[PDB]
Amino acid sequence: ITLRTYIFLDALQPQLATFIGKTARGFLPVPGQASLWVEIAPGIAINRVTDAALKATKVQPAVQVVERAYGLLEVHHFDQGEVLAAGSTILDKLEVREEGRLKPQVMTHQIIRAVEAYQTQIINRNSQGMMILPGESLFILETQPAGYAVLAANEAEKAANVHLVNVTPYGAFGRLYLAGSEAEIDAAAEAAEAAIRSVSGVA
Amino acid sequence: ITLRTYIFLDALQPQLATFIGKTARGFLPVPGQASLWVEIAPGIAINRVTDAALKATKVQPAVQVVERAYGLLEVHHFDQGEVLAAGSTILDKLEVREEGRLKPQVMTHQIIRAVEAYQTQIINRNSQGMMILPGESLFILETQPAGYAVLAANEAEKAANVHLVNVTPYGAFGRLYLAGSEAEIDAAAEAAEAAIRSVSGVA
Amino acid sequence: ITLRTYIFLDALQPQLATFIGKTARGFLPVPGQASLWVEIAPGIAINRVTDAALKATKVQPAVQVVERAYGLLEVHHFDQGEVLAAGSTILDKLEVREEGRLKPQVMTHQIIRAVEAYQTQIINRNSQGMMILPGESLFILETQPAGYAVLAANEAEKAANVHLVNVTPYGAFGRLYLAGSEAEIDAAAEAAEAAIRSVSGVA
Amino acid sequence: ITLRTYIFLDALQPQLATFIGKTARGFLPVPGQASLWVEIAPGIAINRVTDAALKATKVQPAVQVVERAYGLLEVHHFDQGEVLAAGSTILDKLEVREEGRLKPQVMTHQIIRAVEAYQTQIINRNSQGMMILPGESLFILETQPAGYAVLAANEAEKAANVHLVNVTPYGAFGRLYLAGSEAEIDAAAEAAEAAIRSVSGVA
Amino acid sequence: ITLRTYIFLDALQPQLATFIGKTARGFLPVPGQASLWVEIAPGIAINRVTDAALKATKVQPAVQVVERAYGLLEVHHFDQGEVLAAGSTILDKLEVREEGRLKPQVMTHQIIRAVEAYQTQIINRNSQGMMILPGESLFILETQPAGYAVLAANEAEKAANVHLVNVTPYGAFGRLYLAGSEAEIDAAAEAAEAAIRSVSGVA
Amino acid sequence: ITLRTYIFLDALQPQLATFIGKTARGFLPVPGQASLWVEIAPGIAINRVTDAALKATKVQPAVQVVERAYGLLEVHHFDQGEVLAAGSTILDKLEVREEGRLKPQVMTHQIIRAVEAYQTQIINRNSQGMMILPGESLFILETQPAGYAVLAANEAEKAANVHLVNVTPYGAFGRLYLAGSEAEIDAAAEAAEAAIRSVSGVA
Amino acid sequence: ADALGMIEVRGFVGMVEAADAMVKAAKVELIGYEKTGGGYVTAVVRGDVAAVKAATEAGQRAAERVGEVVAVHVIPRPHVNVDAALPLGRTP
Amino acid sequence: ADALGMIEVRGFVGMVEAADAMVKAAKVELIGYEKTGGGYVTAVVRGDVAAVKAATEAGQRAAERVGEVVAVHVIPRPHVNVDAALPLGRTPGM
Amino acid sequence: ADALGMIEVRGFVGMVEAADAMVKAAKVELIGYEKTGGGYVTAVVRGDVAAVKAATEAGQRAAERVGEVVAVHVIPRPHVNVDAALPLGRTP
Amino acid sequence: ADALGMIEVRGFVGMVEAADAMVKAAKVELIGYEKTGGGYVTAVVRGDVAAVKAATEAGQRAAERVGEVVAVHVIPRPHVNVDAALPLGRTP
Amino acid sequence: ADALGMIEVRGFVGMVEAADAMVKAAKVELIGYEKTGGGYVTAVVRGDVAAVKAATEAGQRAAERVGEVVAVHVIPRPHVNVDAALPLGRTP
Repeated sequence: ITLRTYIFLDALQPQLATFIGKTARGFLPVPGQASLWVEIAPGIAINRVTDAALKATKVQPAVQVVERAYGLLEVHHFDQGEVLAAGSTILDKLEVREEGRLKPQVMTHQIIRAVEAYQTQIINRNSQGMMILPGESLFILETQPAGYAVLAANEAEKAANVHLVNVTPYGAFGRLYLAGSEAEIDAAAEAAEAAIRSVSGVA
Repeated sequence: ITLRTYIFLDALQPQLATFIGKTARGFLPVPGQASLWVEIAPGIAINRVTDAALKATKVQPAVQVVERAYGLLEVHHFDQGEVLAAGSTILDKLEVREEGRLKPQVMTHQIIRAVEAYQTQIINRNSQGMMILPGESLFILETQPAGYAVLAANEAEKAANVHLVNVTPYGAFGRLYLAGSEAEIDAAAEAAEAAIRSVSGVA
Repeated sequence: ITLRTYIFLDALQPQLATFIGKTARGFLPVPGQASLWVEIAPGIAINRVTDAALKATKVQPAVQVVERAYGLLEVHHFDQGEVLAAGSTILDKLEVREEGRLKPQVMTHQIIRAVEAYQTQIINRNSQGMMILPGESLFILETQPAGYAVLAANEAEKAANVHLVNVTPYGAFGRLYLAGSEAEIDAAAEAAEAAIRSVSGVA
Repeated sequence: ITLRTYIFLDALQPQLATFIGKTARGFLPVPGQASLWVEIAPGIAINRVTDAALKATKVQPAVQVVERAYGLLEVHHFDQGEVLAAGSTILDKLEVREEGRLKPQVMTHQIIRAVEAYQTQIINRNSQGMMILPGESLFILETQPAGYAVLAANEAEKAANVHLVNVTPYGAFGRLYLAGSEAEIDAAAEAAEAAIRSVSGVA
Repeated sequence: ITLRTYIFLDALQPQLATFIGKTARGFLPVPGQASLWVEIAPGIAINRVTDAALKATKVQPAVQVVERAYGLLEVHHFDQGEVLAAGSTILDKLEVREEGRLKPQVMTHQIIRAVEAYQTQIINRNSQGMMILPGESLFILETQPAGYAVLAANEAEKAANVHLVNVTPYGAFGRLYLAGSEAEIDAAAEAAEAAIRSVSGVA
Repeated sequence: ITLRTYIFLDALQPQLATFIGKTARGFLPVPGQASLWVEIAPGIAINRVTDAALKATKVQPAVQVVERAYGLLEVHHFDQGEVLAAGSTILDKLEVREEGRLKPQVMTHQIIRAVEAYQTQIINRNSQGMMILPGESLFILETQPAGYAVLAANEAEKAANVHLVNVTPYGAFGRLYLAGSEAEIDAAAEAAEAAIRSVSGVA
Repeated sequence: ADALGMIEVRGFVGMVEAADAMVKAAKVELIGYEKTGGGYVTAVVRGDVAAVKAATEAGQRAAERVGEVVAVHVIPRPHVNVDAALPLGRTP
Repeated sequence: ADALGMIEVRGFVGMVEAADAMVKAAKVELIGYEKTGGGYVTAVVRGDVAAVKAATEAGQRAAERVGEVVAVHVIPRPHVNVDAALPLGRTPGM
Repeated sequence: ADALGMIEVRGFVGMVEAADAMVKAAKVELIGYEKTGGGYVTAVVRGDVAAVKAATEAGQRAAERVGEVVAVHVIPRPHVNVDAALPLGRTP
Repeated sequence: ADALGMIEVRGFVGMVEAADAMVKAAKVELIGYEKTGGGYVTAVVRGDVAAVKAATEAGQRAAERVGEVVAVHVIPRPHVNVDAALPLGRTP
Repeated sequence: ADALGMIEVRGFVGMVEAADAMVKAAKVELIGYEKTGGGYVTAVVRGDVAAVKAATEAGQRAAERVGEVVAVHVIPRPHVNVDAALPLGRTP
């Protein structure tokens, strides 16, 4: 089977576990733990991968879905060691080390300032998370593949005083929205975009 | 037809305009506009209540919801002048003096400080406004009839930078749920009770 | 506040645990774990009722549905003593005891042998448990109050090889739909009744 | 089972079959087919009425919804003669006859000339029949109990080429909403009112 | 960023705002105005595009979503001129002239007469617009990309006496269904297919 | 027009017509009939093709939708002859012989035994069919195109005592899940994986 | 006042397939057939103006596949005298 | 609204035979004629779209035997605002 | 006055199809038509500039199929004197 | 709000002929002019966006034939804060 | 106090689009304009510290397109004394 993402999440920041969980219908994570992230197609190979993880470890899975296209796997647990153990089986099931993952591409990231009172209420039609208050500012990102976004969403709020909008590790591309007062957004995006580049992988 | 509630908000606050807009299925509202909401019973009369109001003025029709028995139609427009004309157009046509409306009565009030992570998974997952994050405080207030909830939230949210997790003033009794830190929640719960306490009407 | 149902299950059977996951919106339960479900009215105390249980014990909130009057919250924990603590704390919370629960009475019972094709199409189309396949027998039973319904499923699947078509313990009266061959469904109605007949409480 | 409403339609008209077909989830009806629909209480007992009848005849089941109190059952078959067998058999199962039904009563009827555009945004957004276009007239009629609404819709479409916006004969009071020009809606509204007068029963 | 659609709708025919609106969960347009339509991948650049319009003009948007694939932009207003200013600004942000749009393709256009009573109910499962009465006729159209279709749907009713089925500015492809008596369908579809090629663009 | 799948289903095994139909919103099938399956792109020709069948035969369709991607056609009837008559017309609409369909691809076929209690309850989030009890076993298959799966899904249960989980004859890929005790899965998968290769087709 | 559609084939089979295809393509009434002898056979349909025109064109495509199609014609609003004297179904 | 069919002819004689053959063809109403000078004349018919379609082709084939036919056109739904100002037999008011 | 827009077509039909397509495309008022003799007739629409400029483009594109179109033009602001003497509706 | 067109010319005469050409080109209101010292002056017009867009690019092409035309720009909706503090003919 | 953002352009037109773009790009107040003579004109905006910095850069990028932009500067927290003696909108 082929490989797309391999993301190792350290210790999630609080407001993620909400949007992560309130969107999820599986073993919801909580703030302060650890979770793991690897993307593969078809969303059945995941289902086999989840066992090799679950049987060989003490973890708990939140994302196992096929609402977008094929499904994607994350498992969560408090002890970093156990998660790192869960990953260790998954790649070895595939017989590939970490650096075989695809280098991410950074498709569209731009910052939008003082959004008009209209556009706020309409974005929230996708109310997966928070709402863009009328007339603050917004940061939006696209990456290939899709799984990489949840990492970015983590390092953002972890690095600035931001309200989290909506996340897409699902789809053919990974798209992200962030909201809050102006100066923070630059501090978030500047940190976010930097999180994706520093990852090591193959073209 | 019995007119239950008719409370005019001086100016719809920044969050509610999104929150009201995040769930409505008609003409979306905008921030800063003054808005009057009228609650009446039976639900079959709402089609006539708005049709009289919509045909008489240039106001915008946002929501027309058919509940178990009663029907509510609320209109909003930035022009403060329309409120006196349209209200008299609706209120003088459907058996009601301003004081003739039902006076709201606070059914239940409870504040649960510092929600634990487990509650964060359960709390906002059934909400479409802002996400309830783990560790924050939540003060829950209810108004009877349901339409009266907007006066509770808009009065609280105006006075403090709090977060609106969910608000549904459709049904028999309206729910208003606000989230934030202890101090910001402290004054709001005080401001919410006094604002509900001064509401003129009947029983 | 009137305490309707509070039943701690010694061990949730293998089949029913899945049905909770097909319907839960929080932390999914797991097979073999003991679980207590507490339903009370009015529903506004449930956010506080769970907050009393979660802060006092290690229970997990699986399902919390806000109905017109009553509220249902379900707890699960592997330590039978730990589940009882949240239950003992919850039951003692309203200064109540064991006898405060609603006494069970068999509401409605009907055995329809050999489900017809016309009924088969409608049956599982309104169900989230196992699908009723054409030709199998279906027994539909109702319990009052609804919270006591969990004993019905746990009694059948452990004591008999039946198939659970649907079970919904939120609302006014609980619906229990089990499907299978003629013989296995026969014993369960006895096994479901004896647990329903022995359920202690008041009226 | 208390037999609330039972009116058998001689032959489903061309338009309604779509509206019934756009919402049914069972054995679908077709245009020109004869149909008998029986509404009884309690709604939990309806599962036996269809299940016994389906085992006795070749009729087709379009909709069977069990609510908190009322029950609705619809049968379809090209042969008009077959309908009398199951219905007389069904009434003989609930120990009832033709005169035992409840007589329908026309609750409210109102024609609002020139429907406004703002309501059309709210009107058709909550409707599953034809879309309400601006300028046409809309006739809304209500019957108590709800089941008698099916006679209203079948009456309107036959006499004029009018449009069925929504029809729900499940609930307390049935809604029949027809659209067209002012004159065409006028005659249609006339046909609906007389239907309440000819329904034999009690009050 | 790349461009797919650039269609400027002159003065919409009435019935669109319905299917437009029933599809829309934003600032619904109304019939007799002008509106704009822009679909681009990725559906985030749209969100930035929406400002340049909303900041520089007096408009109103209904569609901004990614329920289908990547996102879609529509803004609407009565005055042709004001909208035309919004569109021209959008491309200037992209730095592309008109002729950068892709030529439309006319893949499958066929006319279907006297649909069998069955197929009517099934299309109406897609109850996005009106219902194909049993035995009228139906037209089917395909174009790539998707945005071009609403042009056809407009130019359709604009040229014949038709009932509107369902339209796709959503998806990877633009698909069209129309309903009504025979001679109109021949007159409507013949107008649409001819409308599509006349667009100027690059392959 | 192009060709992808061509499946002629002989006489369906019981439990499918439930899951086939209860998943479907069309003319639900029943166990013991025959059905046909043909995939073509684009998913509008499906809509036209379905008539050519219905006009020239006595059949009935369950699947005619575009909720997933492009649409797919199945029609059902008890008499084997009528379906084989319908099939010959569909391909003849294309002026394409029998043997033009693509040979299938077999991407991922692996068997999983005694799944951990977690992974069971989460699969049922996709509750299209039966549930994988905690610690039974699971079979997962991928084939291209998607329509072939019900062929595979049939040949399985027809040959062993297995429970059907979830099916995708829709989409760009066909994925299948099965549930039951161990030896049956080995006996089922042995037939299923073998079911796909025996099909004859074009590169 | 109903329209009129006709199909004339030199083969009894051709007429049948021609007849069936029409009533399958539009709301048309098939009245009957007048066999003019010599293998020539004529199918007659009446109905709406457009439906016939669509039905007729749809019958020819079906009949041309299996028979010597001879003539296909459509009459929108025939005279009263025609229906009164000819076996065209709309006779009092 | 009622459909619209039009035949224009450089010659009064053509327009009549065009008019006659039309009303005899389908259920349409001949409402009048418009003289644009230069010998150009236009006949006007209203009725069902399907009827107009068949009538229009029946006039052209019938007028082409006589005088030169300038234009032959068919309008299913003419806009409401048109019927108010132009002399097309369906001008509202009384 | 409001802006202006005209099409003239040696052929009474071309004016109509043009006059139709213009009204359907924008919010303009069709005032009438002026016959100059010799088969030339001219349609006149009035309203906002953007409306006319869009209507006329649709009309010319619609008349080109069936007419010998002579001229197509748009006046955004006619001097007060014109409307007073020439008959373009907006004449006090 | 009421949109905006502007033309800034180093020299008086150019500004006038530009203005005169504008108000004659479409339906716009000439509200005044601004003298910025150093010879720079600017004409200001308000109206609907279709006129000004057609008006400005009509005035520029006529003033550029006289003097040094500095700039030409159009705002389809000045933020209400602009119309309030600046002399653009719409201060409340 | 509130921060301070200023834009100085050698063309009255340049200032307006520069001004308008700012108040459209951030929560800013446009106080007025101070004309130093010689065609040089300066737009003044005040508000939060960051809002200006995003607004100004949006004006510069917008003004450089149609005018001789001269200077762009931002003052985060000006002295109490400055607002008392200069006409910068925040005078007591």
